[PDB]
Amino acid sequence: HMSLENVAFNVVNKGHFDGQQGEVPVSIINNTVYTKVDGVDVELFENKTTLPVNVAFELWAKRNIKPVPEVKILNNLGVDIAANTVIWDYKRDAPAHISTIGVCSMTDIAKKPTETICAPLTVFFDGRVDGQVDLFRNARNGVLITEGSVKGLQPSVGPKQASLNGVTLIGEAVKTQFNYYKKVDGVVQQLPETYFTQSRNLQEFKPRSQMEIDFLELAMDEFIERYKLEGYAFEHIVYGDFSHSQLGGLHLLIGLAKRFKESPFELEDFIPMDSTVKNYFITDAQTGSSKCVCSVIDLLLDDFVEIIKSQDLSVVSKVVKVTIDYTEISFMLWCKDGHVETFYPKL
Amino acid sequence: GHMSLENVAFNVVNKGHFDGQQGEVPVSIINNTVYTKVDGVDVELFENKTTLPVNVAFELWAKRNIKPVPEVKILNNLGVDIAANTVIWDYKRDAPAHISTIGVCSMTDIAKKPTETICAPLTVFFDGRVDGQVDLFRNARNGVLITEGSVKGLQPSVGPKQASLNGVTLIGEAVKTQFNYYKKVDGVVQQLPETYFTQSRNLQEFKPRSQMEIDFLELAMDEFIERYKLEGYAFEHIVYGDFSHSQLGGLHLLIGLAKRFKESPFELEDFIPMDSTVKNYFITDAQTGSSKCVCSVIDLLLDDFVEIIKSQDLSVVSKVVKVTIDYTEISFMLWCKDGHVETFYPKLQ
Amino acid sequence: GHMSLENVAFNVVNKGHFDGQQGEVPVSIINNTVYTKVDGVDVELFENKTTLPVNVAFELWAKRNIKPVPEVKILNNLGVDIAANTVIWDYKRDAPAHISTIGVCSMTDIAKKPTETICAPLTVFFDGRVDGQVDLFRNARNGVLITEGSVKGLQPSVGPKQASLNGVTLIGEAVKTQFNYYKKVDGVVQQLPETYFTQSRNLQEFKPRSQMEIDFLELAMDEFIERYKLEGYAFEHIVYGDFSHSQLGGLHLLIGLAKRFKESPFELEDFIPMDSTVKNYFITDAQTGSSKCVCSVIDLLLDDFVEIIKSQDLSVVSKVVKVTIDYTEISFMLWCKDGHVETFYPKLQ
Amino acid sequence: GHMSLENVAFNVVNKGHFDGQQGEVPVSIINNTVYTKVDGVDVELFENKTTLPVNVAFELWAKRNIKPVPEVKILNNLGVDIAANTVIWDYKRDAPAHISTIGVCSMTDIAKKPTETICAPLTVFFDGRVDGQVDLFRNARNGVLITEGSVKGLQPSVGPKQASLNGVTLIGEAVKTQFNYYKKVDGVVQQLPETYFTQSRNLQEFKPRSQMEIDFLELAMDEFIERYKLEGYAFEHIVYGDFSHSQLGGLHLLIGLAKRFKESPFELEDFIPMDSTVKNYFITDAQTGSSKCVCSVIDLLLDDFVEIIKSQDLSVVSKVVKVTIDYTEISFMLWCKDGHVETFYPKLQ
Amino acid sequence: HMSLENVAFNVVNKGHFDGQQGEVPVSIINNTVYTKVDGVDVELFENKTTLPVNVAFELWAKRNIKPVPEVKILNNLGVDIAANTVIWDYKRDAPAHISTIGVCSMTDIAKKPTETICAPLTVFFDGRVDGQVDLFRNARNGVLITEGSVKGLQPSVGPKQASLNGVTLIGEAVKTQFNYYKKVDGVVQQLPETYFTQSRNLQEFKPRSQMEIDFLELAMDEFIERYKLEGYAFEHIVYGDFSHSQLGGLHLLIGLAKRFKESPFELEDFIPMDSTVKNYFITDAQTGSSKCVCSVIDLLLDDFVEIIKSQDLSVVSKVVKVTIDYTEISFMLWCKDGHVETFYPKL
Repeated sequence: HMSLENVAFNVVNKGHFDGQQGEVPVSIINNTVYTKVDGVDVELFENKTTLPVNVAFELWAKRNIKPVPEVKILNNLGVDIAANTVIWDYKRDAPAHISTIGVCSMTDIAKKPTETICAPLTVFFDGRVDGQVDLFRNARNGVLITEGSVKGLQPSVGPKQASLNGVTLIGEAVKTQFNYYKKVDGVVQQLPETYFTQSRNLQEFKPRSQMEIDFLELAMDEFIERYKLEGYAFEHIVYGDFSHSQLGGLHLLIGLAKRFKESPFELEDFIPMDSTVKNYFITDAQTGSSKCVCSVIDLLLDDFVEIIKSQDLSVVSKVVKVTIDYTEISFMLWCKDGHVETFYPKL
Repeated sequence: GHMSLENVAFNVVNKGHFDGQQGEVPVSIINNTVYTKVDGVDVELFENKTTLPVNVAFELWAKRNIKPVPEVKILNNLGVDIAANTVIWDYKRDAPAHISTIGVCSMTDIAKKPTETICAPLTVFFDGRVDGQVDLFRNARNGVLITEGSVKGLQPSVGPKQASLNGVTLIGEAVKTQFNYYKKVDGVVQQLPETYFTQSRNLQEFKPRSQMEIDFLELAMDEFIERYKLEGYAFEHIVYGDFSHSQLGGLHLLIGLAKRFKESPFELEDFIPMDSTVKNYFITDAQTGSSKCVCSVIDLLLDDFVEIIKSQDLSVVSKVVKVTIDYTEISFMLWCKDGHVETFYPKLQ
Repeated sequence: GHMSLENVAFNVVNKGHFDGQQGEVPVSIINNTVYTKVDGVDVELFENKTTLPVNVAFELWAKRNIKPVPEVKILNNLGVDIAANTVIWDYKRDAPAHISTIGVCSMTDIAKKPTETICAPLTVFFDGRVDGQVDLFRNARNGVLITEGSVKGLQPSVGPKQASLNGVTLIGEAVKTQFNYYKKVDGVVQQLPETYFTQSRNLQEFKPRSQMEIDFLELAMDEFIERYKLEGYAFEHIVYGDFSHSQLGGLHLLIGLAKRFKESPFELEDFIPMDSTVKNYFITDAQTGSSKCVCSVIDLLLDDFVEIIKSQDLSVVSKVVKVTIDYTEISFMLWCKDGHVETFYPKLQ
Repeated sequence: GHMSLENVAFNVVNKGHFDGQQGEVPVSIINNTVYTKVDGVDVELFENKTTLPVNVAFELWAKRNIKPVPEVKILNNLGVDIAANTVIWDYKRDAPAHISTIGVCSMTDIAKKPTETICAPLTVFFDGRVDGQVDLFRNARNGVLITEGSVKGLQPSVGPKQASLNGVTLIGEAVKTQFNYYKKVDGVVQQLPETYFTQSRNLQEFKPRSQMEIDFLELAMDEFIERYKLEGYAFEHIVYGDFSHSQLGGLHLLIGLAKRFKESPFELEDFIPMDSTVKNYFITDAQTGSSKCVCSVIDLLLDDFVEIIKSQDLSVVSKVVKVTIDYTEISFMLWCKDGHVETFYPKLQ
Repeated sequence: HMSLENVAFNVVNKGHFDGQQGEVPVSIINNTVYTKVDGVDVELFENKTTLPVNVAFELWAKRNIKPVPEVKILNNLGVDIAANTVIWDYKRDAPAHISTIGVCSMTDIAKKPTETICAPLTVFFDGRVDGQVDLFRNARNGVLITEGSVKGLQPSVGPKQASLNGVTLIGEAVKTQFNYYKKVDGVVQQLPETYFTQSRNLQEFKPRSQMEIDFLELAMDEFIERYKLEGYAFEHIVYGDFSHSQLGGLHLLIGLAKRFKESPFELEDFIPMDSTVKNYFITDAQTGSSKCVCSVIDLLLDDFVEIIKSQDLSVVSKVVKVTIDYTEISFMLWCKDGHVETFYPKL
């Protein structure tokens, strides 16, 4: 009893698919799903995916409405597919994964994750659901999240924030802090010690330390003196250089915020997807200094200080690696006669 | 009572039409086309050519009437607005005959039963072969009924010998395709008039139905005219046609086209593709290059055309002649000269 | 290694398919259609009927296999999931036989070589005519192989005489279309069973391949039955067909349709358009008006149908008879009465 | 001067094309299709296959030239860029021959009259049958003219016997389809060369136009060659064709295809669907299975092919032979061996 | 080596077409271009033009990323086509010109602007690029911009502002002030003395003189007295009249701004394109006074005073012409018994 009209009925009553019986009339016209509420057609869903309109409509309706790891985390961890649920990517307005397991006839490749076709794929098990922890144990390749300890297994503490229906938040009414585990070809693997990005937005930026509360509030020369940040080129890397045609540095999201409140600018996101590191096409509207590819990361300023202060400045050029969001990121460090010249994510 | 897209498809894949059987199969909508997955591969089931949503039309098509039914031109002539508890599929247009329904499909329905108030001013088509439809006609304000026999209390009007069975026009033997017709208007039953019927035939597969037609096709021009004493009626112009000048002369009878088509083929464009008593074509003869943009063509049994043309007054020079055909008046234009006929064609709409 | 849309088009415009030649031409994508500009004017190259992106399908079509290849029904029967370093184009559906590829197209590929791990659980089709594919079969877990001759160490199973060459089904003379077949499952080679093959013929251009068929077409009903002593087997019902009632009786053999089609044409709707051993049609006879919604039709050589029907037990009243055809078991339903056969048809899926 | 979508439709529904009559009818645009409402029901009028907006193309189609006009290949060969106060509809592509217009349609027009400055560098097609167009040619920088007779002061070049009348290629009797041609370049009138013309015929309805062709079709191979003393010229290879190997040998003359098509049918794919002097097809013979991806085919009167082949020098082993056909040079490739001809085909573009 | 996949590759790496070699896989589905970044389809471009999806996609990618004259300026000057570049119209999301020269096979009408087909067309040459100045000299019809003097030619100073990737700005890091030149049928032409519009937006309006800083900050009666603006009907023309159903006047963009900060309203731009003079369908949400066609111009208030104070008020009705953005604009002046009644752009 899985039909288009049944999906719609649920959506119109429960706001998502909740397995309730009933039907309502539906009109499919050019990538849009309508229904008839009191004699008039009403838009329910507009397909932006690369899937058929009615397939996507179903998948959207069956999405996971609980806190779940951000898609960038899942990708970094190399997740190919999810197990008995749908992770909706709100940045792209589409599924995170194009194939499913026990969700939708059209997209499914298997009913249960124990089937043989799943072996070479990295499956995401949600430990909050009953008997999923067991399934991980039996699987060849996989990833697990839990809210507490699982006996026999060494945990790796995940990031404080997570996604709840497209909103990134640090919960109090709900737990958004997960333990992570991973397996590869049968063997459990020790995940590395890592930094996490803070997943913040330019229009609603918030500080999370004293050092950041300072950065925003104080002058340039005033900030650098206190924290003894001479020679590290925070003027170039963080604040940015708007004097020439080519925009200099500006690789930290906190630097953009500070600039945005004083003088607004244009940002084009020419690869719209969730990454640890984002490239933007920026054009400053006060001066007219622009840059086509501006690699931007959002670390807590405290962490950026820690990273930059632990490097040796003797050499002229060096590829510096740093584990962030469970992946190695390569920076490029140029120095000159003791001091730092520039330090950015290598493209 | 659970009606879904997947259920319609299931029926279609198993019974070849909607037969009210339970079950489901997976379905993909892309553009104006409906697919289903039969052993791992997507298979085209339906391509929407209507002006309705793809999934609405798909349902309506599936629920079509698969029995003999009057040809759409007959229904239109009789002024039918809507059908009662069924779908009449127009195969010439690849779409429903009527955009609204009664007790068939949620999206298109205006009413459950034809006794509802919204139906009163509409001319409803009742099928008397289905149980208790005859009663419904009796209670209706405006309507049309067909039956296979007598209905006590009512005067019948014998319909045409042919009908449609899944888009095929045929005179049945396994099945009865000859109907009695009845009509009501504002509560009063109406006497339908005495009428001629068109023969609903095609150019590629034309068949004669009388001795006179078997002759026409088989014999020469001068040989046909002498026998049946058809001098002065201008069959050379009206039927055989005149391909000597740039403008194609006459050729208004479908039997005339057939005869020409066997000897030398030509191009016909049907620039208004619909079912009607009189058809206009854009014709271009490929032997000579004589053409005509609007060529009004009717298909009457040749015997009937003789009857019509021989019952007219030839003294006057021009008059508008009316003739009841397929239950509607058709206006012809008759020119004569010094006793004989000059030309006789359907007057352009 | 530089694969682009414009490069595909260039090849298509010059070689008629993708032949790995370098060069480019300008291309316009509008709706589901690919145009190119040949001397100032846009020219249609391809119209997408698949469920894939227009430019993905366009590429895949261009890279299709232009040699004789097994008919898709054979591949499906044998449970083939994917092809190895080529594209098998399904001309009945106007789309690929398989949605995923190996070493053909970036968008659809799941793997470069069939030895990759993701391929293990899938049944791969290797073409033995290409170099070193025979070896790859030997190393594979699940697979199917075709050859033109012997492979040392392996027991062959002779395939059917006909095959597909760019959508045309033919028994070759310039080229060999008869293949040896081999199959493996979970590492173990498997003995394919003794089987009948369908003849893959069309209604408009039917050809006989035995004396018995040359007779069937040419002779009368009572004249055919007496000679071959075919009384009691109900060839009148099963093959010739019964058009006396509303429901069309029998007519389950493609040779029976042909014979009827020459004498009086009819309508056939193929409401599940795909390649399969058994086809269901929605048929409407245009002479009588006898119809049937689901008419299961198979095309066996008449000689084989006699063989099958004559080897059954007639004492019982009803049983499910199985027969291996195109490498798959097909279930028929056999009713008998007081010695003779009543009816014998493919049991509806 | 009031030009609207509804007005175009009105004309189309009444006159079958745009005839400048006033009036309107209601219109529905859905996808790439134009509907109108004739007695309560929507009716398809036009399906857009061009690269232009649906309503722009709809107008342009309606305003097409319905008289005999040169075939598009002739116009292209002569290097015509644009037409003057009319629309030449290309029926092979289902679209205009030229994307821009002069004094026809607001959206596509670049100029009102051909004397405007923007037209100077473009080669304009003037129709001399329309009043005062002959004068316009005289004043133009670059152009082409057709007439039915003499224009005083100018040297004529006799065109081909056939032309297009609403997509039908024919040699007229009701109408004159033989034109005189003239051409100008940068102000100077130019002498067109002596040329052969292709016969523009189809495979399904091929007709002979000489005694030599009537013979070719009717007689055996060895019987035809002996009479006309055609030994050593390799008509076995070039015309009849060689179906013994996998690669199809020769078959470059359209009369050769016809002869083969009557005896055993085959598949032809026209992978570049356009009007041109030389056509490339993807052919697959269904009797043997001999195929060829790119088969260059021309349709000359057999008499002319004999003339061309008999006027060449046979001493050398290989040379590029040029021949003026449809007002353009076509390059053939001639191989010979020890006196006789080996092969002779159009050199691949 | 110009292909769809190559265009995409550049876009994914350089943020625009920069002539770098390489390829990435691409999916075309309904007026949208996707690419596959780490196993998932990502929207790159959505076609809003009247051109084929893949043609427009290429043209967009090859756009000019330097300061260029605003499209209204180009149109006023009668420019038909650009020379070896693409001017992207950000207001319409489409090319300014439908044909090109030496940019894209599908749209090109010629390789070089010296070809004969170009003669009757008004070509835009960019003097900053090498040897374009020469090409202007040889051309029949054209327009040139430079940053300095060209020997032999009389300059006409252009407006202070210009477009940089859709942002209108007065530059400091970059020069947005151009000299203009024009030719017609071989003869060089003297461009007239003109006013320029200020190209400002309602949500981010900024004053550029003392007189404007006053207007915004002060009361109505307070502003009129100081600058001696009695009898000129600034109450009607600038501030606006919201007392009746029909909205009275309000033809200056500075008047809208002042109203918008106090009480917001609806503006429908029923002809969305760049013009010197804009028509809006306005509905004031405080009173309900509306108007279907409200002709609005943005002049520096100082210039509007200058224009209005130089007219003779004796007559009752007069068509007043004023050269703005290199074009004549017709105003309608009604007077009564000495004073002005109304003064608006004539429709």
